[PDB]
Amino acid sequence: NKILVKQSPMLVAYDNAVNLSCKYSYNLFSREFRASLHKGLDSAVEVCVVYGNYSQQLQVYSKTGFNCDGKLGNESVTFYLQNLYVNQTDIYFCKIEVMYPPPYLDNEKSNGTIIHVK
Amino acid sequence: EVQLLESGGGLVQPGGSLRLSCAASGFTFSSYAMSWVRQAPGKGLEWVSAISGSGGSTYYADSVKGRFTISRDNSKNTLYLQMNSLRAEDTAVYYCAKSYGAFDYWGQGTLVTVSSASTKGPSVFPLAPSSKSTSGGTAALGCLVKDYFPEPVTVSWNSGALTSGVHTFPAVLQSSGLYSLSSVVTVPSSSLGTQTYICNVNHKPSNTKVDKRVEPK
Amino acid sequence: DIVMTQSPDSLAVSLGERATINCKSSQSVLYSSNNKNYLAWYQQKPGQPPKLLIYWASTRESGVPDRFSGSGSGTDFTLTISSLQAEDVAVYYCQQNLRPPETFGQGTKVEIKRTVAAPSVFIFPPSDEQLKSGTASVVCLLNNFYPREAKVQWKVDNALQSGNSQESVTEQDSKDSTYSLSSTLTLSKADYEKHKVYACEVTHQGLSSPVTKSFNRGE
Ligand SMILES: *[C@@H]1O[C@H](CO)[C@@H](O[C@@H]2O[C@H](CO)[C@@H](O)[C@H](O)[C@H]2NC(C)=O)[C@H](O)[C@H]1NC(C)=O
Ligand SMILES: *[C@@H]1O[C@H](CO)[C@@H](O)[C@H](O)[C@H]1NC(C)=O
Ligand SMILES: *[C@@H]1O[C@H](CO)[C@@H](O)[C@H](O)[C@H]1NC(C)=O
Ligand SMILES: *[C@@H]1O[C@H](CO)[C@@H](O)[C@H](O)[C@H]1NC(C)=O
Ligand SMILES: *[C@@H]1O[C@H](CO)[C@@H](O)[C@H](O)[C@H]1NC(C)=O
Ligand SMILES: [Zn+2]
Ligand SMILES: [Zn+2]
Ligand SMILES: [Zn+2]
Ligand SMILES: [Zn+2]
Ligand SMILES: [Zn+2]
Ligand SMILES: [Zn+2]
Ligand SMILES: [Zn+2]
Ligand SMILES: [Zn+2]
Ligand SMILES: [Zn+2]
Ligand SMILES: [Zn+2]
Ligand SMILES: [Zn+2]
Ligand SMILES: [Zn+2]
Ligand SMILES: [Zn+2]
Repeated sequence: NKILVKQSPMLVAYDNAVNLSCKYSYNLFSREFRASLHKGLDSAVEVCVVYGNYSQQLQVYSKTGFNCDGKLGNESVTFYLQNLYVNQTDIYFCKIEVMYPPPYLDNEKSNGTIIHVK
Repeated sequence: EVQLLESGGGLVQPGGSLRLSCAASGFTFSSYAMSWVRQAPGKGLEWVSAISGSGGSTYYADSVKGRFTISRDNSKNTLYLQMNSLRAEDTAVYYCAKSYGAFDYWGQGTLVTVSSASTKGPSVFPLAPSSKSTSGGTAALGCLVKDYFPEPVTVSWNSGALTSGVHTFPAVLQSSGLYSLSSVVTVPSSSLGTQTYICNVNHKPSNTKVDKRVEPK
Repeated sequence: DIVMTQSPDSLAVSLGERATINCKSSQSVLYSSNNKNYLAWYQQKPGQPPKLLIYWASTRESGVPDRFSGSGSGTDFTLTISSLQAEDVAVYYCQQNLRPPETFGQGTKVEIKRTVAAPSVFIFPPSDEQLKSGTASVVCLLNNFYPREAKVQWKVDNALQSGNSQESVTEQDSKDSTYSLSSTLTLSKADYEKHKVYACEVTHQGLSSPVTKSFNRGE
């Protein structure tokens, strides 16, 4: 099986910042997971990578010249993107994998979320 | 048929590097988490590392952190383990396993021996059936495979044919640092002058193949 | 750092009778979210890779017989073999898969308990071939005895040897349910040519009195 992903269809960044919540159909409390944000239709660029611990600790990484921050919450991960450029207006996709406790699962392709940076 | 096949093991010097591989077939490789599990000779199982179906999440055991690296190529359906800065303690049979709710499938295993000792081919000596080797209508004979390194060796009787009443023993490690093992076969004492017994010994690590004919004394 | 402790270390049960193995986890592997306990059981026969039996503490894997049954929650768990079969002689391991690093129990060796069998002792002098290489190995064989506990003493000229021999036991036979042992006494060729009477005194439960097999070098 696969995890489900609900993300807002549209978000306007105000003052070059936005909060992208990725809603999963899985209990990420006390789980070893790896959440991802990808930008672009071809999902090439990986914007942010939020690794989750069993003891609900987070290791957030911002890879491609993005200012990313991460917050965990039950069946969701929130990506707080700051200092976005206007030229970064695009479709963003939430990705997830759970490893422990088993089984290993990944997400079914989400519809994405259009971020308009103003 | 699901298959997991390990390779890349053998003898390596302490401090040195070795790369193990595990090829998979019979399932969608990228859909499952894979692990390496090791078992030192005559000891229990020890989990080494795990990698997600995508390769994005890797986990390691306390003992192997900083030295070992688990990777995978989903296009080749192969799982790799890069062992660096090896120590003697890392000597074990290395299994690769498919996970789903537990390790539901395991490979045959590849033997990694970490030692400064060099490879030595075994000597084969016959264990002759005499009247001293007879006891209650039964007679025994066999082969002594002495002074070889590293493990393992394969012993067969009559080129694979004889397995009735055959006892091949676990090798023991001598104080000399070389392994030694005996294989025997019990047969009725009245059947001595009626069958030819030949023990077939192979030591792959030194490319040794001896076929020793055991004659009664 | 979740530690798994099994008990007993070894267990011998008669054919058809009940076997019980305990596994104690140092922390609760009960995931409160789905009420499932993340604990697995494997069977490992000699020379063969392990085989998954039970997962999620009690859920039985496809093709595992009705007789295997896991039970318990939190920290104490139990594997039960209702009717022990010959084909079940293996080492059992418990394993937590709740959190990394995944950890295993030390293992429990399960054996068939049977009626007592006395060994056949045989003694093998060093071959003419081995003596040409300047070594000597006398081999004492004990065949198809039960139970595993057997004492072998080496006497050279009626004098007891120490730390110059090594034992090796086979796994339980698939037919007899018995063990076989091989003790190998190794001396120099020089040392061998010095003494005459080489012997092993086998002490087993199935024997009334210690059997000795001997030979004299050149008889
Ligand atoms: C990103 O994070 C904060 C929250 O930590 C965001 O606050 C939002 O405020 C509006 C105003 O009513 C609410 O409608 C939203 O629900 C809030 N978002 C949440 C709770 O995620 C805000 O968008 C960002 N930060 C700042 C300082 O602007
Ligand atoms: C994706 O698109 C379809 C059509 O709008 C919708 O039914 C589905 O629920 C969407 N996924 C979301 C928003 O989770
Ligand atoms: C996750 O777990 C480890 C121990 O397993 C802990 O020491 C580490 O700080 C945690 N992750 C973070 C906060 O990056
Ligand atoms: C998590 O979210 C679910 C909604 O899907 C809710 O029922 C539950 O009470 C929440 N709390 C947990 C389990 O942390
Ligand atoms: C968006 O893209 C450019 C790339 O030339 C980038 O350096 C800059 O931040 C933005 N400026 C423009 C030209 O839109
Ligand atoms: Zn990615
Ligand atoms: Zn705009
Ligand atoms: Zn260890
Ligand atoms: Zn036998
Ligand atoms: Zn047999
Ligand atoms: Zn062996
Ligand atoms: Zn630890
Ligand atoms: Zn113990
Ligand atoms: Zn299964
Ligand atoms: Zn049944
Ligand atoms: Zn049976
Ligand atoms: Zn002497
Ligand atoms: Zn001489």
